[PDB]
Amino acid sequence: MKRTFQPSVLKRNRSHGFRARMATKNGRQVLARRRAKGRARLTVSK
Amino acid sequence: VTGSGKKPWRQKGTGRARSGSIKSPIWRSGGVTFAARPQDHSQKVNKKMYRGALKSILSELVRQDRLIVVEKFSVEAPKTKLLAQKLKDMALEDVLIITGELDENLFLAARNLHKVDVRDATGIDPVSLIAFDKVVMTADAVKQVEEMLA
Amino acid sequence: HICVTSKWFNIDNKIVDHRP
Amino acid sequence: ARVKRGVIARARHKKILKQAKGYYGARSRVYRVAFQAVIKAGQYAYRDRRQRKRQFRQLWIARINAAARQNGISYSKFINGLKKASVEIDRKILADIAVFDKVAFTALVEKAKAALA
RNA sequence: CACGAAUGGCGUAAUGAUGGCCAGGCUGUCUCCACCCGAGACUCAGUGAAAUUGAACUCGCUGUGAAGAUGCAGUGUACCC
RNA sequence: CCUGCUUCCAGGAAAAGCCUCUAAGCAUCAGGUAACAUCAAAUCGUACCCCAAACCGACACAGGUGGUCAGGUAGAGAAUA
RNA sequence: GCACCGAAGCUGCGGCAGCGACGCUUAUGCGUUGUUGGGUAGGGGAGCGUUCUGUAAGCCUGCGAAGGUGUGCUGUGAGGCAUGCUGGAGGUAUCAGAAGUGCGAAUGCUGACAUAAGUAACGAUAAAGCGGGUGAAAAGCCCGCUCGCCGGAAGACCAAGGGUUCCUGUCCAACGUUAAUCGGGGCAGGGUGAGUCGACCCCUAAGGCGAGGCCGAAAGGCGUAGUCGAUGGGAAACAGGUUAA
RNA sequence: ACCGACUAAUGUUGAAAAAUUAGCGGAUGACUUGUGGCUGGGGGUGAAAGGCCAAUCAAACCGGGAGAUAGCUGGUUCUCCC
RNA sequence: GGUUAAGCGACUAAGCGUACACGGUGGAUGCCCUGGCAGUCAGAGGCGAUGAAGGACGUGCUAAUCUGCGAUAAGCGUCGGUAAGGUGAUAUGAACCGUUAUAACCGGCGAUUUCCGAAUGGGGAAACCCAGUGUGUUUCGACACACUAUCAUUAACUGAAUCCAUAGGUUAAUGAGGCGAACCGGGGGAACUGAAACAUCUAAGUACCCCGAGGAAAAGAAAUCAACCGAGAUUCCCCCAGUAGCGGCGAGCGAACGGGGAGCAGCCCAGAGCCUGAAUCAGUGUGUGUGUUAGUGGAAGCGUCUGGAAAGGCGCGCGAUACAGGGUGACAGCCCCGUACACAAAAAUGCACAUGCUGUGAGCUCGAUGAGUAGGGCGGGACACGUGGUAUCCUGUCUGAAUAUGGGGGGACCAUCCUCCAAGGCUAAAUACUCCUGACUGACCGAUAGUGAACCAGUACCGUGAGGGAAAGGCGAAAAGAACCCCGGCGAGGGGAGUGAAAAAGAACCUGAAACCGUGUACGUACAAGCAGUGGGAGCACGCUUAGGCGUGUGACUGCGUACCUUUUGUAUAAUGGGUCAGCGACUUAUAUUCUGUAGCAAGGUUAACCGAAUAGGGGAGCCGAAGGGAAACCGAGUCUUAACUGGGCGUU
Ligand SMILES: N[C@@H](Cc1c[nH]c2ccccc12)C(=O)O
Ligand SMILES: N[C@@H](Cc1c[nH]c2ccccc12)C(=O)O
Ligand SMILES: [Mg+2]
Ligand SMILES: [Mg+2]
Ligand SMILES: [Mg+2]
Ligand SMILES: [Mg+2]
Ligand SMILES: [Mg+2]
Ligand SMILES: [Mg+2]
Ligand SMILES: [Mg+2]
Ligand SMILES: [Mg+2]
Ligand SMILES: [Mg+2]
Ligand SMILES: [Mg+2]
Ligand SMILES: [Mg+2]
Ligand SMILES: [Mg+2]
Ligand SMILES: [Mg+2]
Ligand SMILES: [Mg+2]
Ligand SMILES: [Mg+2]
Ligand SMILES: [Mg+2]
Ligand SMILES: [Mg+2]
Ligand SMILES: [Mg+2]
Ligand SMILES: [Mg+2]
Ligand SMILES: [Mg+2]
Ligand SMILES: [Mg+2]
Ligand SMILES: [Mg+2]
Ligand SMILES: [Mg+2]
Ligand SMILES: [Mg+2]
Ligand SMILES: [Mg+2]
Ligand SMILES: [Mg+2]
Ligand SMILES: [Mg+2]
Ligand SMILES: [Mg+2]
Ligand SMILES: [Mg+2]
Ligand SMILES: [Mg+2]
Ligand SMILES: [Mg+2]
Ligand SMILES: [Mg+2]
Ligand SMILES: [Mg+2]
Ligand SMILES: [Mg+2]
Ligand SMILES: [Mg+2]
Ligand SMILES: [Mg+2]
Ligand SMILES: [Mg+2]
Ligand SMILES: [Mg+2]
Ligand SMILES: [Mg+2]
Ligand SMILES: [Mg+2]
Ligand SMILES: [Mg+2]
Ligand SMILES: [Mg+2]
Ligand SMILES: [Mg+2]
Ligand SMILES: [Mg+2]
Ligand SMILES: [Mg+2]
Ligand SMILES: [Mg+2]
Ligand SMILES: [Mg+2]
Ligand SMILES: [Mg+2]
Ligand SMILES: [Mg+2]
Ligand SMILES: [Mg+2]
Ligand SMILES: [Mg+2]
Ligand SMILES: [Mg+2]
Ligand SMILES: [Mg+2]
Repeated sequence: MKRTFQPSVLKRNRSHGFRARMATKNGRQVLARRRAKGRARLTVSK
Repeated sequence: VTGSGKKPWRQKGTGRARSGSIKSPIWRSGGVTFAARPQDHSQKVNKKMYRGALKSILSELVRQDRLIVVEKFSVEAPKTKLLAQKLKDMALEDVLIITGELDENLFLAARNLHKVDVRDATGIDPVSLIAFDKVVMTADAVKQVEEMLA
Repeated sequence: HICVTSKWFNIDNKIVDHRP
Repeated sequence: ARVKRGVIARARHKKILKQAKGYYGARSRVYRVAFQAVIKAGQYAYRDRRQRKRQFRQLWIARINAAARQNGISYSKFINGLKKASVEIDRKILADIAVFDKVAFTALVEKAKAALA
């Protein structure tokens, strides 16, 4: 049957990508936390 | 401990023990039920009890003549070997040597002799009196101590 | 091994109501 | 001061398994099982130290009895004799003599019969 | 006992994988099950799981007993796998 | 062909490219039109799977996955053999 | 009515401990001696051992430390001492001092290993047979001849998504629910050629962002000019050949 | 074709965390479908079932207050003496 | 002796059990520590449009990854320092480079510094698409480079409705923007919970969101306290005291006066005249000193024994202002690196002073003295203080003075007295904190511990995402990491050989426990029924002993005999929990208070902070006790009760 993950990069980037993340005070805090955590992929982009 | 506060798995349903926080002392990594903190072990010791002890200590050092009091004690130059010899001649290895006013050379010698230390009159502490096999003390220091203890 | 993924359900499921 | 533990632990454990040597299966392999086996063995012993003195007395009394009957007299009468046989006291085990020295026994039976006359 | 008029009453052609009842046909649904063809089950070869599990040298009966006993009492039966 | 034609009500995107019109502006100029000649057209994608063993399903999983093409005999048929 | 059996009760022999008294003798301990010593909740008393500080520049230790495994002895016990083997570098009396100080249970936590068991199962009942190659080995790979199955697909081209799975050599440990010489598996090398296909690009829908601006305790909200956004509009190549790809 | 899910059997450590087979309903419409957009948690959306909002729903998920509180259940580790 | 008969009778083990021996599995224990943990003392407290934090892509003789670096790409220049060896790591090899000064390495200052990211020329699905304008070509097209965001301030030029004037528009100069551990001030601000329920109250102005700043922040120079004596800004510490008070007078909350300490500091504006740039502050250049960022010198041990190896034992010397520490084939003052100690800076810098330049005002005379404020009404909020008899403070709302003969406060309120001067500001120290730099310390951990991370870990993995988040350390002294031979499929794996102290240290490598699985031997086991042991007990095998019913192993037969925990009136229970092993896993810590023990001293005992020659000594602020009774005034070995006690209550030993 049709399951929950129906991949699509356009939507991926638009919803979770760097710039999207960057477009909101909290989206930025998202990055900030991940940087402080020393994460290797801030936001799974190209 | 470092982890989120998410419940690891459902209260009821899984065949599993209850489980609440992944930081639980019962669980593996992360725990310690009564983790210690930096702490202060300093005790009080009454004024009159401290003095009371020094007296019992001196008044026992004589009774084993481990206290040999002398008019003046000092070495002629800042050289350990000198002091080593004085002690040799005085028949001594392990010694406290409480000087009257304390001088440069007597201190720099003995800094490197291990079983021997040299203190001024105020520097007298209880463990040391007992620590060394013999306490020397100049007759000049004796009078200082005489009063310090009343 | 690599070998390390357990997503154990919920009981399993079917039946039971055991008269009330 | 953190305490390693666990060197003293296997000391305690092996101390028990050793006592379990000989027991069947888990009773001699598996501590948790052994510690029980080891205890109950102890329990029976403490009991059976008292039983031992019971079991042997009735062992003795059993064979005292046949020998008495063998010399034509029940155990009942026979102990009563020796009792009445001008005081005189003598263990029921020591009536050992019933197996190893049958004349001595018969001899004891007579002495007993006499008091009963 | 205890319908009732737009928390609608009474009717109604047509429609309904809607509820109840009947009949013809039909038949292995049944009387009552037989045979057959295929896939497993069985044997050999290869690979190789699972839940459960205080420990096991893990029988029947009548009785006892935290009151429904493989494990207690009594007794019957039973070569080992 | 057909974004046609007929008919009906529920009345059926936008903007640019394209054509034309001129304003400010340029009037020999510049531009505009045509013929011929010539030069430019960069950069990035291009393998392979794609109703599946290559994607979503933890698996070389009887499931889910939009578009395109469509032969013969019988047949109304993209049914069915 | 007299026997006798019968209990961890009574007695006898040896032993321990508390409280008594009496005698030996009092920084007490003996000898008697009378007596007391089931025990959950729980109160009191006394201890073993572990880690770490001092004592310790001492002491033990390559002529073998710790740990592991046996053995003997010893204590009322927690234990201790000794030593064989293993081990191959540390260990620490004594008296004090301080606690991450003792585990069988918590459907406790982590790891390892059992069990059922060499049992179920090996994923569509479209189906295989033989010959010949290769090979250590062929039911499964290669070639061939039959046989069977799909054929609005189980053929063919893509988008989306994947991201080297493509092709060629090489290997078969692990992956393949079996074997495997074979593979979408390992290793190495190769392979994607555009004015015209597509993206970029021009154009905008939904909608997003939004200089100023209006609004809001702060964060921010809405929106004009604009500026972005294809699922739609916008110039142009066809038939054939060739690469292992 | 495509979209549905009325019956049955199978399956229930499945081939499958919701399917297979045989039958069944709709099939020019309140139809069905690809791409993309908007709606956010006492809030959304709902031809209405408390349905759905990522295998989660009478208040989603992630982190935090946080060691919430638990007059309840469980467990609670060496020895000897009174 | 044969035949027959009756009686009794071992050796069997498909398999199983126990014991022991040798293994497998597995990774506990111990030993180890370039990793962690908690601190002390100092340094530093910021980075950023001169493009940060953080990334993408590159970069080598180089396929990957790490580090470094940026198309000048493990690097370039220069100044110092050092130098015999170097070209970062996994990581050999290649090709090189250097040895007395341009090898490398360390430090100071420079240079280069792709793309994304505040990202700033526009856009955008981050690391990409596209421009306007300027420049740029003895092959002056198209590409390459530079600049062009927004806001603020200032200036200039422009300039509507509207003529003036504004708004609007272009340019320009400056500054801002983003990131970052805590400490700090400010705007907002929960609920669980506690009250054994719950509204008031609590948790608590906490958690959290937000804004802002500094090296510290804030606070601060009395419209303050006191009580008729006096003190003299703010801040912090110890007292005062769990007192006075607040309080569904519940739960709880909880001061001040005064005292002892740390540190101490005071100034401007509300203004004009003269004199004028005179004090001072910051920004800045120089100088100097002093710290910093590389460095230099740095004492003294040999003999022998055991051993694979000496640092160990034993002997005899030697240095010590150096016996801190690390390393080296086992434990080294004298082998190495250091340590004490003494020295050193070409350059750049922190800090002090000294000045130069800029900006700034000093000084005397005479003035001035903070109104939509104080106060009030309404509503809230703050003060320990819940509206209470509630002073005081703040203000959303409506009001609204006096002005030195004036005004504030002294906890309702009034008088008198006393005391202070609101409605403008600045101000150092004692105080807080540690992303980070340096050095040092620990009755802190030692691989299930300690950071989640001793390891290429915020990784692999899981999730659309926020976000969650592992496992995994040890051959040896030295790789001397096993040439060569044999079985095998030019396999896997193994046996020899060889290295080594050890190969039983062989890389699946120190130690190598336990569950669990085998091979070997002894004994038992195929007529027997159950917690599997225990008391008895033959036989067998083995040792003994000189026998002597003895040790060890097994255990026919036999008496008795229903595991453990928990929970219960009571459990074999067919009631709970446990498949097994190993490791971990639960009464702690701080501060108050009271009792016991013990110690000191004694009608006295003891200090807190703080000073400090730093466990001493100083400091008696203070706390407890020596007197009680009464609500209290007050009285006092008594006092309270009452007019008063023959009394009575609490006290006097
Ligand atoms: N059979 C289930 C009981 C059950 C009934 N309904 C369910 C729904 C979901 C999960 C479990 C169940 C069990 O073993 O416990
Ligand atoms: N109780 C019924 C039906 C049932 C099955 N599963 C259930 C789960 C929940 C409630 C009911 C059920 C039965 O067991 O036969
Ligand atoms: Mg939580
Ligand atoms: Mg921890
Ligand atoms: Mg003191
Ligand atoms: Mg008896
Ligand atoms: Mg109604
Ligand atoms: Mg219908
Ligand atoms: Mg088989
Ligand atoms: Mg029965
Ligand atoms: Mg192609
Ligand atoms: Mg397959
Ligand atoms: Mg599939
Ligand atoms: Mg068909
Ligand atoms: Mg008892
Ligand atoms: Mg130890
Ligand atoms: Mg355990
Ligand atoms: Mg227990
Ligand atoms: Mg379980
Ligand atoms: Mg079976
Ligand atoms: Mg079967
Ligand atoms: Mg089968
Ligand atoms: Mg691949
Ligand atoms: Mg291929
Ligand atoms: Mg295989
Ligand atoms: Mg491949
Ligand atoms: Mg557009
Ligand atoms: Mg704006
Ligand atoms: Mg908007
Ligand atoms: Mg398109
Ligand atoms: Mg139809
Ligand atoms: Mg759902
Ligand atoms: Mg809790
Ligand atoms: Mg709380
Ligand atoms: Mg056999
Ligand atoms: Mg055996
Ligand atoms: Mg840009
Ligand atoms: Mg931009
Ligand atoms: Mg409550
Ligand atoms: Mg005065
Ligand atoms: Mg040097
Ligand atoms: Mg030296
Ligand atoms: Mg004033
Ligand atoms: Mg201020
Ligand atoms: Mg760890
Ligand atoms: Mg270990
Ligand atoms: Mg090993
Ligand atoms: Mg038999
Ligand atoms: Mg049986
Ligand atoms: Mg029986
Ligand atoms: Mg009950
Ligand atoms: Mg009870
Ligand atoms: Mg019982
Ligand atoms: Mg049972
Ligand atoms: Mg039970």
